[PDB]
Amino acid sequence: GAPATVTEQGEDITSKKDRGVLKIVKRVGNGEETPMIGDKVYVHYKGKLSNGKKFDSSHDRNEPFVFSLGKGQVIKAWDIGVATMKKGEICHLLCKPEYAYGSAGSLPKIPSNATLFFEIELLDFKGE
Ligand code: NA
Ligand code: NA
Repeated sequence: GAPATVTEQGEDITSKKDRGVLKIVKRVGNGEETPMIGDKVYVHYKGKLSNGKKFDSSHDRNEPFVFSLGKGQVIKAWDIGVATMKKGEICHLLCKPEYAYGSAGSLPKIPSNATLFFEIELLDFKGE
């Protein structure tokens, strides 16, 4: 399925080249511009654990998730991954725990040392 495919066929987008964040572009976005550090970014996403369970979805809440890029307001894999996306793009990210919630995990559903899969859509980005 999709998590196996990004694990085996994804692009390492880390600056360390440590396979910690793998990406596949699923829907090509618009133009060539990617967001800037500090921009307000608006995303839709769904997250799955390596056991197949869905742990989160913004679609199910009928509102996007909004954060300031490159500020550590989200897991490192998202600050790195969303910074590579074009407006309108949909991608898959496969995130090792060192770029996600590490040994602590995140209650109630993310265990310690969890590799996470996300589908992310970059809806928009704007500077303040
Ligand atoms: Na595929
Ligand atoms: Na891109």
